[PDB]
Amino acid sequence: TSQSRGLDMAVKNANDGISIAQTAEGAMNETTNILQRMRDLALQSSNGSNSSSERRAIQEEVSALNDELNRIAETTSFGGNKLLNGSFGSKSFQIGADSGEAVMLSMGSMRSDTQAMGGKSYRAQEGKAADWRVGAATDLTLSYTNKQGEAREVTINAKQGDDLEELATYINGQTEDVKASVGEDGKLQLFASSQKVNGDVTIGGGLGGEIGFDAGRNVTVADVNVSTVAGSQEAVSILDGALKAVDSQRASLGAFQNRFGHAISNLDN
Amino acid sequence: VNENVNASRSRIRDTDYARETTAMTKAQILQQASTSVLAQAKQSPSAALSLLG
Amino acid sequence: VNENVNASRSRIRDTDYARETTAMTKAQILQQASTSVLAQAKQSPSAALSLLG
Amino acid sequence: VNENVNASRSRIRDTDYARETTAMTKAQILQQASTSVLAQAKQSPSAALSLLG
Amino acid sequence: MAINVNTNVSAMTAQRYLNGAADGMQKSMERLSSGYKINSARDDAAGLQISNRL
Amino acid sequence: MAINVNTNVSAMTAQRYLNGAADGMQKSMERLSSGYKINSARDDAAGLQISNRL
Amino acid sequence: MAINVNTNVSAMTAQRYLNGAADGMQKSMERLSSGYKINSARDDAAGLQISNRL
Repeated sequence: TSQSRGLDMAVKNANDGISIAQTAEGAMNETTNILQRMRDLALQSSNGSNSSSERRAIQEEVSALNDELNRIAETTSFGGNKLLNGSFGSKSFQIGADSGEAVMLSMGSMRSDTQAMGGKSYRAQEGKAADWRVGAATDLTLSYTNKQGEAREVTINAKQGDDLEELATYINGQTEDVKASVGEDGKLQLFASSQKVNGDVTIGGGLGGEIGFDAGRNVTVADVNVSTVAGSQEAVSILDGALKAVDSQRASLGAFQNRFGHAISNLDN
Repeated sequence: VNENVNASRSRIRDTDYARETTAMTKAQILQQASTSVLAQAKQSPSAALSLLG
Repeated sequence: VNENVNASRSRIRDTDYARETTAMTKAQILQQASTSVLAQAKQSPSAALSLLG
Repeated sequence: VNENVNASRSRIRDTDYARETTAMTKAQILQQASTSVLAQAKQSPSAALSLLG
Repeated sequence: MAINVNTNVSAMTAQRYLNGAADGMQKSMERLSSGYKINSARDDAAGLQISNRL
Repeated sequence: MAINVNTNVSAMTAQRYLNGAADGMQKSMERLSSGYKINSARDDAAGLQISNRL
Repeated sequence: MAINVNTNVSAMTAQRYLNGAADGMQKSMERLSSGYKINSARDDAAGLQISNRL
């Protein structure tokens, strides 16, 4: 009978864990949609048809949506306990009839200022005009480390005669870890996210030395400024990392409450 | 958020009719069982009276 | 490309009405059978009381 | 302004049929349970009468 | 076994599969209303990621 | 999933997508009568500004 | 073929070729009005330059 009471309490606690996970993911569904709309706005702003005045029109809308992301992260609560603000940390849900049979749960901080919601950015210090084409030096290497802790060597052999904008497209196609773009002055920029790149990115090679690169500026969603074409081109990559962080976190919660789906049934038999 | 919050208070506060009716049927059968056993239990002193008196 | 990627997402995310309605009517019939058997199953203690009382 | 004021008045005054029908069905089901339980409730003093009365 | 009143394990199996049927209908009702097999990572953790990317 | 009377999340989910569908129709019907995708700054802030100056 | 509602790629194909047909008539009717095949470098950049020189 003590076991029967224990399982009765266990299924109640597990159902509470499902409710907490469901509430966190429910607010998370809108968090994804705001980022997708922000990526929509960033895509439109990067167009050259938008004048200076229009780029501000996106910027106020994106800033409002960024404020909305902070609102959802902070205000989302379950019984007065904030879930997506990062103050919840890790809680162990007791789903057993005896002490020490709990299972942990973690929800990362879903603020727009979270480190996982962005990455680092490297800017070419030399602008290339519309008439610049790659010469006899094309090799460009990027040496960094993945989140798994192993060194990754990524080599691009750019094709001669391609202007800077074609070069940005080619670097994007060749490798998925980094993302290339071009700003107002024609300065190639690389974005190394915070989930697939840890540590500084060592850019080298004949093309890398000629183009030149500076220190990595750490950026997040809250730093998105679509008032400039470089900011909007960069913003597309930032929210790609943000959506990746959100989606990878959602699949962690879905597998978590799926685990309760099997657990609650198991404790029933 | 409102819907999942409503689902949560359902999971704890809202009663389950399937279990409650089964439990309160066990309650009713106990009532008939207890009334019957009580009627049969008080005949023991009556048997004692008929033994001597 | 937009049309083809839209069709691909349909095969992964979009629901099949032909499959979902059949599975839902399966669940509807399941609970009606379960409620029916549950109603007849709670009479087991009632049989016990009628055996003695 | 007339259309927008009418829309705002809608969000405050006009009723939500989707919510209200569910509310009234919940009320109908709730009282059906209440009346049913009321019928069984008054049989408790009847069990008192049938106990030894 | 024996006849008894205290336990109703047979009714417990009847109500246990009632949650199975009620849950099964609850997922289906959600899928028909929205029109999406995927409303959360519950149904497909991996399918949700690829659909969002698409 | 115990049987429920007071709370009906199945209906709450059903009507939630009913509002989503109704709003989608209200926006679409407005665009058909007027003939403009951008009838307000709600639809596209950038599109409204560029179209207004054009 | 899963008979869904949110995705209607059959109509997307129809309106994709509808736009192609709309493009087809618009250039043809413009050519009829002006009386020239090359009303723009869109049609034939080669023909536009040689016709301009001629």
